[PDB]
Amino acid sequence: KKQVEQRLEFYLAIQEAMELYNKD
Amino acid sequence: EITVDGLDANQVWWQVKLVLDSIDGDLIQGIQELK
Amino acid sequence: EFLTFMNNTFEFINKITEETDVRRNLRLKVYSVLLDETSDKKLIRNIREEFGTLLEGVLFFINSVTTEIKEILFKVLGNVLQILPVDEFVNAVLPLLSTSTNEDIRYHLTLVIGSKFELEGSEAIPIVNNVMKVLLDRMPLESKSVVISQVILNTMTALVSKYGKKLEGSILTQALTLATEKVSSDMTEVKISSLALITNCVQVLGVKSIAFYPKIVPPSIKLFDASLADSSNPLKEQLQVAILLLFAGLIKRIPSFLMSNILDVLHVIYFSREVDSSIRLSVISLIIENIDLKEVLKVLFRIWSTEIATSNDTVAVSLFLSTLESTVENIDKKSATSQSPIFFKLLLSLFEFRSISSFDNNTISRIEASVHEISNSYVLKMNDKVFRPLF
Amino acid sequence: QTSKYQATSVVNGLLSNLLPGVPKIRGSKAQLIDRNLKKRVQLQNRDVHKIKKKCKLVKKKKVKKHKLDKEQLEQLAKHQVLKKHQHEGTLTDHERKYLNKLIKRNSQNLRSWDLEEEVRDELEDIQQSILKDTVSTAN
RNA sequence: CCAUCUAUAAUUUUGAAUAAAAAUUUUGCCGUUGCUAUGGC
Repeated sequence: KKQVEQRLEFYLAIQEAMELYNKD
Repeated sequence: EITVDGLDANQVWWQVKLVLDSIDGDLIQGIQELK
Repeated sequence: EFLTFMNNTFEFINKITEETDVRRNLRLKVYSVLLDETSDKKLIRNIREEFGTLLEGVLFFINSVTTEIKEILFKVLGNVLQILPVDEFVNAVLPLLSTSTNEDIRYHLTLVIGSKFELEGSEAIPIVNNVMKVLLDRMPLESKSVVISQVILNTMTALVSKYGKKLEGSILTQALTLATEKVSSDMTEVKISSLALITNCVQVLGVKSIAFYPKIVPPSIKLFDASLADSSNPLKEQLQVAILLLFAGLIKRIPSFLMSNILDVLHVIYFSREVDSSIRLSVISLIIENIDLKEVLKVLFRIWSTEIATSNDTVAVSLFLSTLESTVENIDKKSATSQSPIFFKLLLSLFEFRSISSFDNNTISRIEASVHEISNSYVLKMNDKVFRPLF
Repeated sequence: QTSKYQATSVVNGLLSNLLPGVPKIRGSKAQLIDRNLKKRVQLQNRDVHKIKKKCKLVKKKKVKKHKLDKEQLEQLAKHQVLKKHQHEGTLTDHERKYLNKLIKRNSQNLRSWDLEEEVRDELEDIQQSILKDTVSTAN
């Protein structure tokens, strides 16, 4: 059964500018 | 308008060449109507 | 305690504004009033006025905010911007720019105006003329603030880039006049944005920008010389690219007029140390395919003797070789014969490069190798009559 | 920081417009000479025209999708303006024409289920014959 | 392929020093164990 288990496993732009200004 | 201020002789000619080439076609058509 | 309630409070405002039915959605209710002809005009004006206060209110918090609550305010902001159409959003916000007294809010407001036009079409042409006029009128006022001064220029650059030709001619000419004055601004950011606006404006106007030609190229060349001296400038790379892309823009739009000042263009390309070689080599290929090869060959001799020969810069020498080999492989048979005395005069200088070169043996051998292959190409593609005296 | 970001964004915008394939902003000297010379031919062979087409298409889809959203959304609100106007008897001349068209549209469709007049001629006669014998009522 | 010429690395002079400068010439991945060696896939 363990062998079968291994087989089973094997098969906004403004947002960025807005945050940067707050850092300054 | 043909801009002459601060432009060398060659640049002025290019403005003339574009204007005169375009105006020629209409002018040739105009003389044909009269002739 | 206090902060947790605010986190919940903006979640509460987000829930109502969220566009998760005609009666439920705030956006659809707004459209119905606008579409409904019988709706009183005064009622419409209230909708515009209320939104402006609403938009300013959310921006005030975002400006003065907490990571999770910062995200939520943007969720609220995203819902707010979509409440009403572009037609009314411009009418309700552009007046607010002058009204707003905070530099941060004005900076926020300019960005959102640009974003609304990112996904619009030709239906917004009459609107954009109104927007451009307001931005032009404010530009003298925000000369004090660098960030707002630069952002307004960037938004104008985008608006001119997108359906710029369709815009009325007066704004385009007025925009170009504005940029040329601001190229002299001491702030490097204003120089970069001003150069970008000139490139797009010159692209739209084409030959009609020739009246401004004395105010674009001669100042730009002088700007480049100052750029080399100030190597400590944190934006040196962006500035040098901006000057280069300006020439690339007008090399494609006004080749004949730039034909006279082509020597200074090549001076910028070779000695622009900060710019990557790929950028410099690409803008070179524009010169060959757009500007007459006869003048390039004539200029290539003067630039070599004056600057490149004594430069002792590997990138400058390699770029010079790339130009020369491109011209000879593209120059016409008639053109090659006419300019034969100039090229051979250049060739003799190249053969003598070993005497004055400070490089090691391998480089000079490699440089001479390329000099000989281009010479054979150029000596071929001629006739006996022209070559016999030269030999 | 924003000053740096805003400056880079503008310059990167120009690079795409004018020099598409060129990348964006973010040893022995003899070797350096050769690499630049090799870069010349490689850049010359790049299919820049293909790159412009991809940028055009991705932008076109976004605009087209957004345009449909406005067209789809305004149709909803247009219908609700009709709903309130007809209820309150505020029906305009244009509004009264759209509804009249719907009467024609719906009535036209129901004609298909109504069937042709010719078949009703024979069907009616058959119906009478079946009815008369079943219902009787002669007595 | 060989030779040559470069590149990389080491000793040395001015040098507090950086610096230039002549000059010369154990694993694909994951552990444990030392300051090296061997356990799993």
